[PDB]
Amino acid sequence: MKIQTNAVNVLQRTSAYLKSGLLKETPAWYNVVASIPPSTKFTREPRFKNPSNGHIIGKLVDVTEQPHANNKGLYKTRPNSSDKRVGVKRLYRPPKLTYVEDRLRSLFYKQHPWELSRPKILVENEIGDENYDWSHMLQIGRPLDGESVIQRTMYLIKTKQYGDMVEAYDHARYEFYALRMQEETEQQVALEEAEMFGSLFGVSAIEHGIQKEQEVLDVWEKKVVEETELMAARTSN
Amino acid sequence: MGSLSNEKFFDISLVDSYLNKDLKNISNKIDSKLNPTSN
Amino acid sequence: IHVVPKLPNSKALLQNGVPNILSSSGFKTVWFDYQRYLCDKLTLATAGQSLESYYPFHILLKTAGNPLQSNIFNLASSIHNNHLFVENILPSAVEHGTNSNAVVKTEPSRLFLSKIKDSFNGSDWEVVKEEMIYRAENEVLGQGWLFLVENNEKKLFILTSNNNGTPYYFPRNQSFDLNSAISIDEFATLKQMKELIGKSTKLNGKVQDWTMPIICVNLWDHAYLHDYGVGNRSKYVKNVLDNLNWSVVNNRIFSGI
Amino acid sequence: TLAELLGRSRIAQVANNHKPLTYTGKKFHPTHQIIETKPSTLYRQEWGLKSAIPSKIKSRYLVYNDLDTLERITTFEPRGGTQWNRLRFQEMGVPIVSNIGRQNPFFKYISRPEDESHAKLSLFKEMKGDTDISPAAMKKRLKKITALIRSFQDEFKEWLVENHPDELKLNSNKLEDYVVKFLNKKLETKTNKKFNTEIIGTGGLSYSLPGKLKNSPNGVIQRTVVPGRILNVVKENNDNKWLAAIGGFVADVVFFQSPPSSFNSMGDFIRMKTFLFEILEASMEKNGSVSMHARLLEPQNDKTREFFNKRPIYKPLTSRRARRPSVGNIQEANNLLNIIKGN
Amino acid sequence: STSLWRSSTQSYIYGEYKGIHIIDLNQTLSYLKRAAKVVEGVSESGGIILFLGTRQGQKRGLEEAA
Amino acid sequence: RLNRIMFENNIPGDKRSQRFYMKPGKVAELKRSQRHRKEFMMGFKRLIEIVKDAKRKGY
Amino acid sequence: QQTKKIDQSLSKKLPKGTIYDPFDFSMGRIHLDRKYQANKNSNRNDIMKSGANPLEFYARPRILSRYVTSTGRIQHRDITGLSAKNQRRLSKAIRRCQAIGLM
Amino acid sequence: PNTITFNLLLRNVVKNSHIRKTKHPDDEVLFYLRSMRNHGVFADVITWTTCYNFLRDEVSRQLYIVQMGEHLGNFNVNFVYTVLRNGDYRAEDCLKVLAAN
Amino acid sequence: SGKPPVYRLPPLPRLKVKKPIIRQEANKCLVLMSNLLQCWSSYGHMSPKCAGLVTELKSCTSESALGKRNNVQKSNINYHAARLYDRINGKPHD
RNA sequence: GGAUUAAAACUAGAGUAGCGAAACGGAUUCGAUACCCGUGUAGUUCUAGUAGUAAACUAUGAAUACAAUUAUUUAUAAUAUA
Ligand SMILES: [Mg+2]
Ligand SMILES: [Mg+2]
Ligand SMILES: [Mg+2]
Ligand SMILES: [Mg+2]
Ligand SMILES: [Mg+2]
Ligand SMILES: [Mg+2]
Ligand SMILES: [Mg+2]
Ligand SMILES: [Mg+2]
Ligand SMILES: [Mg+2]
Ligand SMILES: [Mg+2]
Ligand SMILES: [Mg+2]
Repeated sequence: MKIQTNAVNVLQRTSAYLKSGLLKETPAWYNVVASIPPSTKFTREPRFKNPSNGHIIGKLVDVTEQPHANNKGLYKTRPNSSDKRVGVKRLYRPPKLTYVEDRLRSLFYKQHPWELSRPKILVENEIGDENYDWSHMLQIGRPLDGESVIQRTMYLIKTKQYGDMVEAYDHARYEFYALRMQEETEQQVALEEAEMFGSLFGVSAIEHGIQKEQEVLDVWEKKVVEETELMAARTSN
Repeated sequence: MGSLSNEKFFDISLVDSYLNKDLKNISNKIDSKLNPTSN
Repeated sequence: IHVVPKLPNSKALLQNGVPNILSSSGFKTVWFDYQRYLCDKLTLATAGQSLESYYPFHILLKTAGNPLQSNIFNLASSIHNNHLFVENILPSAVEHGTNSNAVVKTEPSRLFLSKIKDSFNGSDWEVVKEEMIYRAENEVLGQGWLFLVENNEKKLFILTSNNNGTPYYFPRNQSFDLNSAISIDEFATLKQMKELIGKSTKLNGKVQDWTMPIICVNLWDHAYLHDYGVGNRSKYVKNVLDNLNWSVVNNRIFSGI
Repeated sequence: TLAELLGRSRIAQVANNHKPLTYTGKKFHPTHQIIETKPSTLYRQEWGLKSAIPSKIKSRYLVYNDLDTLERITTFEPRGGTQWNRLRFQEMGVPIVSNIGRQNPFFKYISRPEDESHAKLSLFKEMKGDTDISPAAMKKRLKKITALIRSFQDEFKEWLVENHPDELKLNSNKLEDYVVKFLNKKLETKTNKKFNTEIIGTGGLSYSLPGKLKNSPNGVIQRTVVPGRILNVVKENNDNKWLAAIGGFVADVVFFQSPPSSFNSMGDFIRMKTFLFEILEASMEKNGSVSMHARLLEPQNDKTREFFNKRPIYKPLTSRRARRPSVGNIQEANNLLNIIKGN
Repeated sequence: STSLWRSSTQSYIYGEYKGIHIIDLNQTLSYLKRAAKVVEGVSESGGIILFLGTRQGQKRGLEEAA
Repeated sequence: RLNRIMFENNIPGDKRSQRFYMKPGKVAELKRSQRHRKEFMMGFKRLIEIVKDAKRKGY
Repeated sequence: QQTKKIDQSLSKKLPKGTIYDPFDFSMGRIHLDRKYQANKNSNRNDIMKSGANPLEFYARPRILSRYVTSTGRIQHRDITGLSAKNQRRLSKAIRRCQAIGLM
Repeated sequence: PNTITFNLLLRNVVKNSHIRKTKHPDDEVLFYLRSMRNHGVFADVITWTTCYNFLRDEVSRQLYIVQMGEHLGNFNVNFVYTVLRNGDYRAEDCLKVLAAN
Repeated sequence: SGKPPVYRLPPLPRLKVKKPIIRQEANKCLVLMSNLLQCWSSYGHMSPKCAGLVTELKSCTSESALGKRNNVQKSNINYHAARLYDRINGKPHD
């Protein structure tokens, strides 16, 4: 709607009241608001560089700056329509933040779908209190997820121990496999130890699932008998 | 494989090689290395 | 993050170790090394999971039922039991500061003595101590823990745990070793334990219990091997039994007021 | 700075996904990332997303696609049980055997250098990457490949004429074989290591090695017995096996030479009862599905010796003695031709 | 989400990601500092500060602040 | 099955329409009105589905 | 015992190898899949949506008959699912085929 | 009914054809493939080879076998025996063709 | 044409279902009447075999013919729509 | 200025099934110069032309430069695993 005017100008209206004499006693917020001026621009603001990738928004590459030939074999000697048209809209449209990490994340999760089955907590906790040396994927204070593989890959790329990205990704995933192997073997061995030494478990996952299946199947049973009665009745008619 | 094509349905590169003497040039080059030079 | 708690007089324990029980190096190994190892293991195990927000005791209580969560259960139990042990063997519970707290040695309370009297057919505390060491050396074939615990019947009794057991929760006491031969009475005890488990009326498969620990002693070789050596765990247990923090023990005891 | 942080934020870690939340087709592996909340945050309706999940969602797990939508709601489902399916599979503890496929993916090998298998077909596959539209998508990909190979024309010319002019002057198929090899190495060059989406290994279902034994107080375990259900009272039509529900996975169930009379008694309602199954093997398929074989266990204690019955699983191919001779007609045809002549 | 964007807030957007806009935490921090200063100023002045939140679950915070 | 075939081929309504003659303009206006009503019904179906889903998820 | 035979209308036949959840056995699953019953086999196997020109089939009554009713009427775009261009070309081809007499 | 039931019926039609004192059963065969199509049963080499037996003319049989290769892509000893039996090949002809195969 | 298009309504004064249809429960007493009369038709008037069905109908219509009434069921979609329409309609910002 | 310009009209050929101004009969009405029914002319059709008006309406003459946002469909342009 309108860029309204009175909310930001409460101070001046009250000042007019006070000077004229409408209000006898000066409000308590008067001096505070006077000392802290409100923001009163309400203007659109152009942006020139996308902060995610780093691309520059608002620059051409004129004909002089492409003296070579195009992929089709022609030399560009005159501006094209795309150049000739104005593009002010780009400056004021919020940029589309993009990361090279997303491609790797999607690739990892469509190479290992069941890794999605390992729950992930999305509530942050002091994101500014992380000190990770990504020479090693194991880090204190975070789980062993695909993000570990991604960060290891970008550490390898940044410190230039590998060339293209697939090499670093392969190395990181082959470390990930070893760590997961260790973890699962530890789980199974600890369970077998406890059962060796007499630990007793009230419920296991399989029988918990069986219980839930029974509590569903009883209702299914009653529903099927009632409906088969109904359909036999209708068929008899 | 270009002008060296042996397929039934060759392309225009073969005719280009003929009009350029490229095929004949390469052929005499290799033959001269083979029979005269014994290589 | 699970970080090792700060023990009082840490400079003293690091410089010379706990007197009459463990050397400086041995106490370093048992606490400043093993506890750090255990806590980092637990942090890496439970990172990114709901259990990261709970103390080790609550972690073991929650994870007791779940079979597959045996690593986190064992880690939490070991952390809690180790801290219990070190706390009861601390020389000074509270830092001396400007007060001469060391002038007087701790002793058991008359309430504790009466509890022993009723619990063990009116036997002497020293008799109970010798029976405790005998049981510890005869039952725990390898690593484990020794506990004097109190049940809901207001009577103390002795509990031996293999590897990493918990006095609190009875199906995970790990009291019996099934690797070797077993007896008819023990098999019946396991059977009745199983039946009591089956009586549970919740999907979590949990059974109520209130067996609380009054005294805890670690039998892991990480504590005794360096100083006492192989086969001397009996002497090590004897020594720790005679030297204890009876202020802590009495505080663990339930007063009722 | 701020964008750099957002890249590592937990919200960004979830890969972009818009696959249907309510899906009725065949399901073989998880399709969404499970998002959970601690009890403390659930009490306050905080899950880490943009919006606060309503109060009636009493479960600590969910899945979602969009943080916000035009309808001012978060597209989510208070679900997530594939974790339980994976944990049940771990309980079953039957490692996945790499049938046919060798060289377990989770391990690096030096066998790849031994790459001699009809590479031309694989290269054709790789060229035809945009398999969607034959006249448009594969056509434009083919045009790109054509431009690249036109560019690479000349080097092959010199390389062939230098290496094997004999094949040229004898016009042999070694020429096309050499084309294949040349383009093979040109595909081993840079910008070709490529990214493969194909399901590698178990896909995270389980990280297990075949060979380790399960130890129990009653001795080392020899057979794994787990509960299950029978879905269809009658075996699959045209097939000799039933289908059973075992720990979240449908398994192909074989019978011990006789279906129990419980099947005839219960009819189509057999799903009500629970049975015991022994998992013979677990294997994978290219579609990412897990195919597991089970055998039903009917207790024969105090029962008949199952006499007056046939053998259903028995190979008649126990004739390696017959295999020893050729039996390929290569020489039998010669002998029979001699007979035709009269000898 | 982008589909509900009010163009009058174009100055507070750092970008768009995962189909939703991302506010600029720097501007957020500045405005928050100013708001904190003004609320503190009224606190010294002895005025009346009213915190109003109707969405579910905000009662605890509102009561504690008040 | 016969009834379903004629209903889906709109044979009855077509027969009713062809009994009398209608001007092309009236035909066009009727066509537009019917199309609008069908479009609106589909949209209403979608909105009601959204409402049911939101109720199911607690909104 | 009681009634012992039932139809397939309300008994979910789980495919082999597919992962399942307890809810799949409920009566709700049957309602859900009958509600979301979408014929994606047609999507996979339809020649027109593949990309081929519908007008190229004007001499294939067998192919064209799969986009007409029993009586010969042409299905609306809401039913056929084809793009506007594809639908117009397909109807054009069909009507032509009718003119020539092959269909 | 399974595939076996249907193919068993075919054998009956084969008996009728072998002792043909009635109308040609080709329409009965067609009716039965319609029936099994309605039932949704999946065909098998046995059903196919039965049809091969039904076939009469050489170019037809040729098309049958080539179509087989296109779609079913699997042969068997039963089918090669069937073609050898049905082609009226001489003894040496059968010998030669099977040796080549 | 990847997927079917989505159709949007204009701003509407209200979202309302005129007559909501409810999943009414079948009534076994009328079912009994129907099956008894069908049995008479099938096996002759006053079929001796269906005397049991006659007795069941006797019992279910001894008192009020309809049977018994516990509650009358109708939907709440109108309420939920009235509550969520403004939120889900996706109108342009005011 | 110029050209095109729906119905209805008009001048010549052919054509005339169905529909239908008028006209004559049914019915309905107190009456019914109508609404309903029957027989049906001129028209409606094609070919030559004449005339240039309609709620010929988006009741909105044309062109150029600009201004904030959402949804869908359209063509073409690729990140690149797609
Ligand atoms: Mg221009
Ligand atoms: Mg003019
Ligand atoms: Mg007109
Ligand atoms: Mg005339
Ligand atoms: Mg008239
Ligand atoms: Mg004119
Ligand atoms: Mg006029
Ligand atoms: Mg006018
Ligand atoms: Mg108009
Ligand atoms: Mg105009
Ligand atoms: Mg103009």
